[PDB]
Amino acid sequence: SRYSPEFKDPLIDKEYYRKPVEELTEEEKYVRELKKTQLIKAAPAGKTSSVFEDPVISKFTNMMMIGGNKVLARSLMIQTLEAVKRKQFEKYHAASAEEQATIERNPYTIFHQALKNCEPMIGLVPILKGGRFYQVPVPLPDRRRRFLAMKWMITECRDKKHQRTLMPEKLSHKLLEAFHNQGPVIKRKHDLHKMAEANRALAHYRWW
Amino acid sequence: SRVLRVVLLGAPNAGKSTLSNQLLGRKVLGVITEKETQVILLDTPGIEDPWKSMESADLVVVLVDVSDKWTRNQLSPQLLRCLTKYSQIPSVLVMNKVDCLKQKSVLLELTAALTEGVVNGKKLKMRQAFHPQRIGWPHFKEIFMLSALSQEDVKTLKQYLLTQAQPGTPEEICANIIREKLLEHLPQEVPYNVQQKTAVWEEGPGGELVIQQKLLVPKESYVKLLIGPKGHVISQIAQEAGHDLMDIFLCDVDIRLSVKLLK
RNA sequence: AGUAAACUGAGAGGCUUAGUUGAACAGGGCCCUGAAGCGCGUCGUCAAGUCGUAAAGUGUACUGGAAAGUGCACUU
Ligand SMILES: [Mg+2]
Ligand SMILES: [Mg+2]
Repeated sequence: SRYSPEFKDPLIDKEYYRKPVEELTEEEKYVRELKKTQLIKAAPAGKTSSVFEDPVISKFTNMMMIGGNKVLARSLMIQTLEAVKRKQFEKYHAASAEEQATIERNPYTIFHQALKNCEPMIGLVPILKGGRFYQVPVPLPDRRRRFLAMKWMITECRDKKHQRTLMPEKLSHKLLEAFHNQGPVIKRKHDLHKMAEANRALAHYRWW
Repeated sequence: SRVLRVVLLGAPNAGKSTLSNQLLGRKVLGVITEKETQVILLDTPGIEDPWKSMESADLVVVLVDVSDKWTRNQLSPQLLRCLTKYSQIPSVLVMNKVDCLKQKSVLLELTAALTEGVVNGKKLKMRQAFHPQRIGWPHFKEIFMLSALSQEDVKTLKQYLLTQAQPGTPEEICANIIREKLLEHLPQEVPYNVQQKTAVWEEGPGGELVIQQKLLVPKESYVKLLIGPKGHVISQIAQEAGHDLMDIFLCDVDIRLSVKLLK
């Protein structure tokens, strides 16, 4: 790394700095005084103080990236969000007065809930001894399950069975399916939850 | 109302009494009542009593000491016979004293040996490398890995047992506490050869419980071990025993221990 | 981590240099030296190898299911 160990990561949150001195605890006050001394790294291209910033969508865009082509990945992401918005407006305009109160049109709410519906709770970790790798059920950490939801969505949208259907349209359809607890990604979550219940023999190894 | 009769089977020092005490929450047949569920634990001696207990058993808890290198690798033939004659009763394996294991991945292999590679009617397929007297019992419903001494995940076994329920003297206490302290502090056979005699048991002027207990032994070397260097050993015992009594009777207790040779 | 991947230029004539865009993951334990601690441990045989191999005790009495057991008395 070109940065020394001294350099610390920056904090881009904009409302943190405006917190009044009165609300500061002695511990938070000490941390604020300590950051005064430290060297801080330059903020990387990416996250900003903008109010439309969304870390989850940024990570999804980075996971769709191929060959460092960030312009194309962000273009695909915004096309997907626009497509979800337009499809929900289409469904809302054709819906009855009493079905309009339950149609979500915010594409960000749909994206977040769709990814949340695809997160697994349990997974399997192989462990090595005796020459035989042993598959033990494990409760997945929050980071791991958030990553797996995104990876499953992107792999599902990269399947070659979707011939000439463009990625924004495939991804919007998959997101709207997962928003309603349907589709192949929810089934992939279920098939891991069942294949972890089929192997509860080694269910109590707590030291993966 | 749901009821479950559970019998503990295993080797002598597999910790059956310890696990029963932990489930009860008190160091004591035992009864655990929670909401609408009643679990009757039957502690059996290590291997007539175990079989008679099986005659009224709804579930069997087979404890195996993983720290014991000699017996951890197999179930004893008598235990296998017991399970075979009562195969109809559900059985659950409990690997006790996991805290004592240096390399705990060993547990995995042990499971395959103790369960014969089958648990709850499902085979335990495991990635297979680059390409007669029974040793285990393949009809275990579930496997637990716990340490009764540290209460590590005894709660999980308790909750499991609750789930499988189907619809349907003070002088003696003080003697037991003193015996426990003697066992903890004294070496080899000495604590087994100490006879106790209550000398005084009354209420003092301040409401305290005045206890004078006499520790009788057959040999002078046992007296020396009991008193210890400068009277330390015996003294320690008394205080700890007294402290335990502080919690049992909920009062002030003046306990004095005196050692005499059996004439 | 300006790492992987993708894309350009310059050279000496498969090898040397200059750039652009730019990710994902980042948790458990060891082998081995490092830092110390405790314990243990202090082999036998037929004629020597041109041989083989890695509660506990002391007495005494009886012992016909004796690779030692039991009984009585003592010691720590
Ligand atoms: Mg005899
Ligand atoms: Mg003798």
